[PDB]
Amino acid sequence: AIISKKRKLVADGVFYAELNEFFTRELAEEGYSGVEVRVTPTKTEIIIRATKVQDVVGENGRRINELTLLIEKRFKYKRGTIALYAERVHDRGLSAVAQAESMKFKLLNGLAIRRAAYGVVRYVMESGAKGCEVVISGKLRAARAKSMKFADGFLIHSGQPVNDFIETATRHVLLR
Amino acid sequence: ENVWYSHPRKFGKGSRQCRISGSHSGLIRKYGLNIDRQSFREKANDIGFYKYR
Amino acid sequence: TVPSVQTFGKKKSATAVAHVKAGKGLIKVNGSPITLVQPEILRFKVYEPLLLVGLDKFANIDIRVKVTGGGHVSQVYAIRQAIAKGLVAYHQKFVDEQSKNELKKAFTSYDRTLLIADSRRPEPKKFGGRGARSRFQKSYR
Amino acid sequence: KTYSYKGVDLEKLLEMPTEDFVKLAPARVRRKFARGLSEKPAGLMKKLRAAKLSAPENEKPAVVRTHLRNMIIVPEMIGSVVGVYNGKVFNQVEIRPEMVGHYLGEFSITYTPVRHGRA
Amino acid sequence: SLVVQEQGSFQHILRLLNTNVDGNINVVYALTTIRGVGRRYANLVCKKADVDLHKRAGELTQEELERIVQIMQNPTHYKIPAWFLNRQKDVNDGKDYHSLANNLESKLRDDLERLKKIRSHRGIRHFWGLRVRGQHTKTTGRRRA
Amino acid sequence: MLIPKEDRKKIYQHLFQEGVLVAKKDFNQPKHEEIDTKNLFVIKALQSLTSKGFVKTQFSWQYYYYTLTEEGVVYLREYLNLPEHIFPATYLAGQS
Amino acid sequence: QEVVIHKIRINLTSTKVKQLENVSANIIKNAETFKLVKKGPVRLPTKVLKISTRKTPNGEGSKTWDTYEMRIHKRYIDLEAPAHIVKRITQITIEPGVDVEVIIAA
RNA sequence: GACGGAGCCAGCGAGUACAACCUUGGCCGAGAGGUCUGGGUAAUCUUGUGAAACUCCGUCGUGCUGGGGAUAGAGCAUUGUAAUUAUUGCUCUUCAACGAGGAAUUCCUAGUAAGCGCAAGUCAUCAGCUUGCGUUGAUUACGUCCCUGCCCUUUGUACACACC
RNA sequence: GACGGAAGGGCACCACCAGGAGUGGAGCCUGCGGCUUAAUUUGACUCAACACGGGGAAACUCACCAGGUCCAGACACAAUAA
Ligand SMILES: [Mg+2]
Ligand SMILES: [Mg+2]
Ligand SMILES: [Mg+2]
Ligand SMILES: [Mg+2]
Ligand SMILES: [Mg+2]
Ligand SMILES: [Mg+2]
Ligand SMILES: [Mg+2]
Ligand SMILES: [Mg+2]
Ligand SMILES: [Mg+2]
Ligand SMILES: [Mg+2]
Repeated sequence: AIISKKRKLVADGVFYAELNEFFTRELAEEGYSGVEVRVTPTKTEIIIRATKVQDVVGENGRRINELTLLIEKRFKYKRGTIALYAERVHDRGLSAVAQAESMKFKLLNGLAIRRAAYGVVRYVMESGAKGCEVVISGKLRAARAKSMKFADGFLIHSGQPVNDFIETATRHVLLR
Repeated sequence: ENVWYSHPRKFGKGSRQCRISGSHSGLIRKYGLNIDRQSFREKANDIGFYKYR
Repeated sequence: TVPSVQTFGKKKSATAVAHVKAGKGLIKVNGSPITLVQPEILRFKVYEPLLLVGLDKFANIDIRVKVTGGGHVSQVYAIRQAIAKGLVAYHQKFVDEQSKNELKKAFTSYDRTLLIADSRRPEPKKFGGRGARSRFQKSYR
Repeated sequence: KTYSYKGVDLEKLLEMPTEDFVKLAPARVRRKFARGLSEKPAGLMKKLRAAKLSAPENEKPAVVRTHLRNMIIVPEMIGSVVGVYNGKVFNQVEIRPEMVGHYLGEFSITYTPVRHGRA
Repeated sequence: SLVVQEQGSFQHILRLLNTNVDGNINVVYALTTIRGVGRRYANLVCKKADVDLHKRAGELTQEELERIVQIMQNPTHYKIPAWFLNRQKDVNDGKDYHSLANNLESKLRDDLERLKKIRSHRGIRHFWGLRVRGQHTKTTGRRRA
Repeated sequence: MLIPKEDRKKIYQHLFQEGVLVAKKDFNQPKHEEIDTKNLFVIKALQSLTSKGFVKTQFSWQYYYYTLTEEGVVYLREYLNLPEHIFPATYLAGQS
Repeated sequence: QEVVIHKIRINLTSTKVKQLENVSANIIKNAETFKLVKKGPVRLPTKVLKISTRKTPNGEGSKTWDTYEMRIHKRYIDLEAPAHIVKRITQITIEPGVDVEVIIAA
């Protein structure tokens, strides 16, 4: 890059954000959770988290390779300098993004909203965390739009007991 | 193809352009981000800026 | 070489640093005497510790103060503080505990910082107001 | 009373080189002249010349309509019917003295200049 | 510094360059009362003349006054270039002039007339009675004529 | 959109070689990276290709994310004739 | 076989402090084991990257400001050490977040 | 107080690549700003940001007067393909309203109020703006519910679009 | 529950006392509203609109007005068609 250290770091952050956004857009059915960017002077490593690993892979190594190629194209990288590693989250019922995606999928298939929310909460409980809440805003098969709360256990709201101890995901569902 | 379709778009709002939506209003160019404010708000925690003070 | 004590002085953000040595009778601000400092009125503020302790307690001293930051008044205050602190440090090192006590007593008939560094540091200027506490101007209608 | 443009008299400037005029002009005008010359007023001057030619010589030429309010005239024009664009309307302007080196936009007032109050 | 008391020699209130010059203002600042004459340039003129500034208005002997007047009216010869005088470059002669008293206003009037004749924006504004140099009349200029 | 045919062919060839296409929503601009053509045309071509299946599309951060399915690849090959066993990068070559 | 002393600066850059600390510790350990001349991990003025932004996406409402900040940690090390082996050393051990940069000069 | 000199002291920043940044030092110009050079893609160089306000020696001296600098002219640069409807800047001249502000009402209880700058955001060029620093640093409370709200408790409601 | 020109008990310098500092006065500056205009694009109207939309816009911006181009109408099927 040759650019200033601070600026470089900022750029890296931006790139990470971009990558995350891309993954959210593309890997819906592939069940995406989170990304990490590890940089060694010769090789750039990206560790992707998902629930349906085979899909992410493709066939032998179809989709991951294409994603790598895309990445290379986007931010100008020579073929081979970048790499991808798709790996499981050991507890799927802790990463908020994954939960959100699941909820979205449940919604798009044609399920009742309330029931879906309850199912998600149950799943979270089974996974094992100190409580969770679901907020569903908008139309609940009505012309007038409302808010929902699906709470179990107990929550925190203020402090550094927020960060690390909490995971927050906002995901919007488009419908008829 | 036209050699009459574009005049100079060198600065101000031309080259000084968004890197998310394609807007022009509210462009934080600090540290060469080129992100819109609103978008930045919902993303800055991933880029690495926080609410410390 | 003769042992010598380093001290400092703080006010707002102004930093003085005094170097107290054994010598003839030096008292110096940057490269000048205390007979100058700057504002002519506040010459007594920096001179005050000397007046308090006794000028004879300087007949074997060398003092040099490097001062950076603040404005002018703050700088002066810092210098004064450093000088006081320098003296006390010297006493701690070379002289006697009773002497130190005496010095402290002399100072604490005022306690304009001198031996103890000041608190009271700038408060951050918040949004929706020109000042730290000062809010903007409510218009209504 | 006749006219002096910038020291140099009326008659000599109706057919006079541009560079000399630039030299004997305000600094802004000089700067303008310096910055861009080739394919910048396209062929406005040419058009003006053509108009002059087509006229009976004793009469003022046919109206040449320009969107250029930005244009500063050179003394090779003068007595030329330049219709200046005011967003919608073409304004007729005739030049004799030193409006030379002055922007054509100054003589076509853009906003319709007020009625207001009636009190 | 002057210990000199001075007897009845200085006559206050002087009629110089038609416009009345008042008493005991500090030479430079006595000259400023005349239109076209302004502070710094008055001072410069005084310096050129070689009269000490720390003197009274009535103090000035006639010769000195004459010299000052000469300096004012014919400025170019006494080492006063361009970044100096009133009508630099000018539109009528090519030479620069330091216009004074009852000249500058006349020049301005002439300019206005010319603008009116040639229907320029500034001229139009002047005719109207409106603000010219980049001002928003949403608030500006409610004093009227 | 009507693209000069040779240019279109070139674009297609490039795509086949890659298995990946970018071109941002930066319209009007002189030239795209890698492929030496005007971007708008390229984008239109890509969209056309997508319309019947074939390619994938994401609009994220104004980038466009073009990758082909195997059927799509086959179709592309047919369009540009090209003999058997010429590979994009979907067919694995390296080691990771 | 080379054996030539470089006199080299190594700069680190990190948004995360803990990772940086770990890296520094690792470097110190390496220095200890190979017995090399060093200047002990030198801190810098940490650049705080402040982006002052109105929280409101529309503007209609009260004047609320948020300064989204990123404190960036530098921390550098100076090594007066040999060649190939030193190079090998100054490549291994990577924590997620921290960036290691080794310059040149012989 | 203003106007001259001359003392001299700050903290946040921010700043170059696949472009045209912050700019030092030496000569031009009386300013702005040019110009050959280098330093600096960062605790290093700009920058100790030698910042103002202040500090000392003067000059002026109760005067809409050297207080005020709006409005006007005219000219020299700069940014930009493009400055007219002064972009801004600098030199000039032009010197109005304005003698501490009615009823009204905002803000503030200690490094705070105010004065004073600076940097950043916007930015090609422009700050009277915001956002953050830092200099200078007071006066008066440490309380009450009278006005303006708020909190709970009781109370009365012919009010729940809930006293609008 | 709200509300009370109800009662107790507490609070607050967007409440007041004891005081600052002013604005409201003057000119300018910017933003409104109102009028005008081809257009003066708009959204805000008690704090919780009015130096607010990061809104210090010469083109850009951009929305407005006057004009002039351009297809960025995928794809499907019909017709045209060397
Ligand atoms: Mg709690
Ligand atoms: Mg708390
Ligand atoms: Mg003055
Ligand atoms: Mg003043
Ligand atoms: Mg400093
Ligand atoms: Mg006066
Ligand atoms: Mg402007
Ligand atoms: Mg009622
Ligand atoms: Mg409130
Ligand atoms: Mg603004």
